Amino acid sequence: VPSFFRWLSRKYPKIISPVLEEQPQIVDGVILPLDYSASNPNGELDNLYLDMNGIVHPCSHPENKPPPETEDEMLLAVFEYTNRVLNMARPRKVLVMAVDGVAPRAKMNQQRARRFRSARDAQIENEAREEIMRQREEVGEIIDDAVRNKKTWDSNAITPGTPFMDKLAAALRYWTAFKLATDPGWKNLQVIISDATVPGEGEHKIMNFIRSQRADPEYNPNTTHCIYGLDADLIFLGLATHEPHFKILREDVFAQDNRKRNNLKDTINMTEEEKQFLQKQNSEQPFLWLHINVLREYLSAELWVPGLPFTFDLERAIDDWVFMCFFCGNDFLPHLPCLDVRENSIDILLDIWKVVLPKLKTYMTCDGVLNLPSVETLLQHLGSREGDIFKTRHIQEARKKEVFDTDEFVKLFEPGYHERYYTAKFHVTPQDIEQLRKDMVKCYIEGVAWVLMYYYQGCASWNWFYPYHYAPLATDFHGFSHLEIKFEEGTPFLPYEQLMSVLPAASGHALPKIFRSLMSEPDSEIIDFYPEEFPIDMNGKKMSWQGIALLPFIDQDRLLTAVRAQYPLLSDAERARNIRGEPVLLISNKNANYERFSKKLYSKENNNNNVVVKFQHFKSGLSGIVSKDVEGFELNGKIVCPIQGGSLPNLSTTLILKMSYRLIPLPSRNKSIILNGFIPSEPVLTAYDLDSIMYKYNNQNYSRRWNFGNDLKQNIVPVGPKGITQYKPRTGGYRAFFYFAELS
Amino acid sequence: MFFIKDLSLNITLHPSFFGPRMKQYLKTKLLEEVEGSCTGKFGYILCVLDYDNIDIQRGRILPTDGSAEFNVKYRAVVFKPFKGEVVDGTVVSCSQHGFEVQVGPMKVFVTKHLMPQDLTFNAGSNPPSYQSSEDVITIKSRIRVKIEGCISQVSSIHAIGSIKEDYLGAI
Amino acid sequence: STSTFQTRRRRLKKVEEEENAATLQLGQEFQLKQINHQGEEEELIALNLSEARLVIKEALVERRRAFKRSQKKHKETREKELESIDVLLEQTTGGNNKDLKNTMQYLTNFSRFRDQETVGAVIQLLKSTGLHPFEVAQLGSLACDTADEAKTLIPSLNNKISDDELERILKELSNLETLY
Amino acid sequence: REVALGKTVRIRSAGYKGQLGIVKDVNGDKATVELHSKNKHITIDKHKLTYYNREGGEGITYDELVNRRGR
Amino acid sequence: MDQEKKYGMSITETFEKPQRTNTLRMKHGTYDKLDDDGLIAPGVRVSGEDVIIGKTT
Amino acid sequence: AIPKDQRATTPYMTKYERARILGTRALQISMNAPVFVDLEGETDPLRIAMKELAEKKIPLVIRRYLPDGSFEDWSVEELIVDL
RNA sequence: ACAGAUGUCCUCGAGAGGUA
Ligand SMILES: [Mg+2]
Repeated sequence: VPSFFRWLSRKYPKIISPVLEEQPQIVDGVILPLDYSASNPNGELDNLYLDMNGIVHPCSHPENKPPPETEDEMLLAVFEYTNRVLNMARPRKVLVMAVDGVAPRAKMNQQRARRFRSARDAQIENEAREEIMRQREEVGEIIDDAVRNKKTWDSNAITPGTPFMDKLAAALRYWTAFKLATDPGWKNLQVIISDATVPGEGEHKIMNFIRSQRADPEYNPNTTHCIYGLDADLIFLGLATHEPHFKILREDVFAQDNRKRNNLKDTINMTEEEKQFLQKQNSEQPFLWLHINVLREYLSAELWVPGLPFTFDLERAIDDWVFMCFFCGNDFLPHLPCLDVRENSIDILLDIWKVVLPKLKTYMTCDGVLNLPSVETLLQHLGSREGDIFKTRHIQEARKKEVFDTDEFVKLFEPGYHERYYTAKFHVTPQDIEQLRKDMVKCYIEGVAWVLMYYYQGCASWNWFYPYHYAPLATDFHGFSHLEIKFEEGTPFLPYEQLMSVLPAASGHALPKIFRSLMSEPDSEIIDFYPEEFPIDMNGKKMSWQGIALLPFIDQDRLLTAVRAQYPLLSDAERARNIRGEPVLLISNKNANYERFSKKLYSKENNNNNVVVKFQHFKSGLSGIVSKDVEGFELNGKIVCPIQGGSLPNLSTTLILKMSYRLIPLPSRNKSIILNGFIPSEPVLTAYDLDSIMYKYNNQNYSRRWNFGNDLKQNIVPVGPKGITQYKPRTGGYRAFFYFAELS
Repeated sequence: MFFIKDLSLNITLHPSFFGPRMKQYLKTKLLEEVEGSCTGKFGYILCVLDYDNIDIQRGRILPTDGSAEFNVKYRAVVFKPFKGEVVDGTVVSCSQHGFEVQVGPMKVFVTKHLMPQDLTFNAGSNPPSYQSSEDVITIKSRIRVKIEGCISQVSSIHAIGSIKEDYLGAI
Repeated sequence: STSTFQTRRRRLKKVEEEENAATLQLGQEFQLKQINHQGEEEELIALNLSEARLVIKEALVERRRAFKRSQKKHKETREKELESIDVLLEQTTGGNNKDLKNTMQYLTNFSRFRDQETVGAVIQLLKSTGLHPFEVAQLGSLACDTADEAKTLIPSLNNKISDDELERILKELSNLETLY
Repeated sequence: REVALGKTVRIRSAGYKGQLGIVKDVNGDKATVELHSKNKHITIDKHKLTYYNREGGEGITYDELVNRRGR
Repeated sequence: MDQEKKYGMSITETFEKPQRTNTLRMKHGTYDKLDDDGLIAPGVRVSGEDVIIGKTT
Repeated sequence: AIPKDQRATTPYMTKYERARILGTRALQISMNAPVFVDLEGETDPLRIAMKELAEKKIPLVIRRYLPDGSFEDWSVEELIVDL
């Protein structure tokens, strides 16, 4: 269990809810196929969004049993995992499948380092295994070369643009077509596929899709949404969507912290009994719910401030909270030295905001736009307060105490660390200290603005990068009250450009012959950007893999020249994958809009591949723009199964309709306003919980063990609309008078 | 095949409804509870007849709390999947596993080793169906199914059917 | 939920008998001569598929007039049958009762007999024999052509060997069902 | 969070004027302050009682919230 | 009376003031009355379940 | 079995019966349950129970079990309360 | 892609000395 999960469970305990996973009955050896049209015990669900990376990644190269066969085993595992998730959630309106693709230049800074660290770990473990076999062979035993050559799955090879992504995308389409054809309950379900060709990080695609579904006047505000992902920030990102009917599904990491991890050798000691018990135990994986509707009430009861010149708005209150949480920690910028734990600093930042809010005469952020003087005052107050936090952290570290090593020599607890911290990154020169401080201030402000725009109003630069490795220390951004931030739109990177900007190590061989020849040659124009020994590992507090790299950045112009030089001699078949592509929408044979789609597109009109159809959410759902498919799909045809050894029956094209889906362009800026006609959920909170969250509780102090206990006693929480009227009865009369009479 | 029985259900009425209309309260409770219940011992309680006839007895007040338990005596139509008989049903789903034949409020499943070897799965036609010589079953078709399943009555009942031997087809 | 008092050492009889097979061998609770609520010694009913549809329809209309008068005091072929059944079920039972629609549709689209006189004739014809009500219910529910087909589809019918009266009342059932 | 926690205090006014004790548990507005000579616990308002130093020194009122420190 | 027990060789209990972070399963009583050595100086008023001797293992 | 109305127990209320009815009525009034008398400014459930029992306005039935197993039902209103 | 801690009560069989 992560520290963030523990923090959110301690501060907000009721957000943890139990799940109801159906177990199909087994009679006479056979397995009863579970129904899909039956009512879901976990409440009605309409929209489900799934990050396909979060399923294809754990299935491949797992920590218990690596797939012994070829990619086929991983494909079967991800197919059964997706089937289990679909049966658990049971979407009724639209099911969304998205996998990571092209990402903006800011993401390469940390993704490249993570991939290189993983590759180095794989290389060193392979060397250790080779040494183990060499020592074992000295005794006299003989091991087949197949076992020795049976290396890992090369997790670094899973990158957008590789043929593995294309093979996975081809398999996914067949799987969803088979599911739509063979399941009568999928008649109204609509499935979209966002392959690795489509740019996005997996979650930003979901944000764009939900803002495009909210880009229609007739969109129902009462629709429920579910997003499944293992990322910790996923539960936090869904709050920014301003959708009360939201809940996050994820695996129960509380049990998985100390789950079954015994060695395979012990599985044969007791023969049938122990193996049967083990296979029964791991067959069921508990999950949990991360409802956001309840969390909105907790945030409302925790962000209240008495006395304010402006008007307290719940929608605007969450904006400052999400901006501050992103500032404290995100996967786009280096961690602030002051905010390292990222858990205990949240309350300090919140009370700083509470004490500075009366001084300010305006809100923190306005629809993603950061108020420059207000944020300047906030960071000035934090820097004034950061001294006490730094002193307490140093005292705690000293009490606890009682690969380059850089932070140890800094000795931040001693007075005068302002230049001592910067000496670990640059030379000992006075004016250079000020120059680097100003540059870091400008870069950090630009990065904060860029991440706010990306997570609120979508991508705005697509090429911005962070040209630094160490975040500025406390009392930063002293004078910056004159800069104006205005980002420029840039074209997304090509799949090959993004793949080489990820910069896999020499172990990776997903590149074609030309690119690997241009790399492996000792006299390479970009050989300086590709280390071999990788000695850039550096601790900087923390431990284990949490250390960051210090390798030099990559110049975009050199990589562009390299790709433009390698392009002309590449084969046309391989170059055919350079197309950005568009998401593909799949609908059932008996869909409400199926007749209209079959009469408009792929019909007797026989237009020259330029007719598009725009439809609203009044009929069926999934508002958007559909276009002619660019693949080989055609009416009265057949689709070849790519799984091969999967015993999957072939299907015809008359059962599944395939077309290219394009999101509706945003007319105006995506504001944060609750849509009219939204029906609030049932009132579940009590004033006691409001007081509990208003008073500062030191993790409940373990006075009565209220943190952990009858967790299952919280039961399920009702979801969906509750009551025709969207306004709670306050004073008034008639209906409110009758309610008061029946209550009192 | 449906049976008319004389079942009994115990309802623990709360003292908050100990008024002149507690009888009608028990009546509506019995309706809202017994209907749609998939009891393992009996099956489905489709409907309760003679609503204005069912009688209640003196409710015994429990020693623990003031709630009173009433032993009602109702009669209703009960459907049980049973075992060892032929029955007619209508398909509602089809897949490689089998066809989901529906008889009344039931969904009897047929596995691979149940039907004879004269059925092969294919998706060439508009409905995904098992097609072979002189056998035509589809999403909506007539089929006679013989039940030989173990039911497995655990808070709900099920059924497994067979297609072996003649007369178990469309006809 | 039970209707029969404990007897014949129910506590620890272990496996008294295997579950009901094709050759009759009824269950412990569904045995003949059930205990009547008011008295005792009540035989099991002989209810067929067509009889079930009429019985449930009669109960529905009885409850319909019941709560219709209560609220008043307080204040083609298959196509026509489906609409009438839907409009009757929309408010009579209330609640959810999803399974009621499916069984009503099954009764309507598989109604062997659609007249009170027809079902009266068929059960007055079937009461002549001493067969188990389970056997007569299946005989009157599923139409049959040959004697061997009836024996195979409906087992535990080996007591009839002559097959002359069996052919006679099979033809009677066939013409009654075609007289719908 | 609360300043009045483990700091020696002197009870003012009421029937325990001039008494010396240490506040152990504080909740809401009432503060539970133990007694040195007497083996009993008395709950009084935190504002009423003055605040002293653990080692010894001048006494101050509840203005410790502004100072956010001791002494 | 309190004592230090030498479990094994290097697993020996020590008299010191415990903290909520490094140590685990602390008592519900207060610990401010303790000193650096883990022993309360004479002349300090105590009541209830206050900790007088601070030992960790 | 129930002895019709040829009952042969005592036409009065025993002390144990009085205690049991008083306790049951007190619990029922303590929970949200209807009261069939005029509270008249009483707010203790036990006293409300005694007030209800004063004019025999308690809708409770006593089932006196014979040692063999038979039982006869006695209404509260028909039971004489002399103790 | 991802991921470093906490939940409140421990004796148990005996022995001895006493109180109503
Ligand atoms: Mg992420």
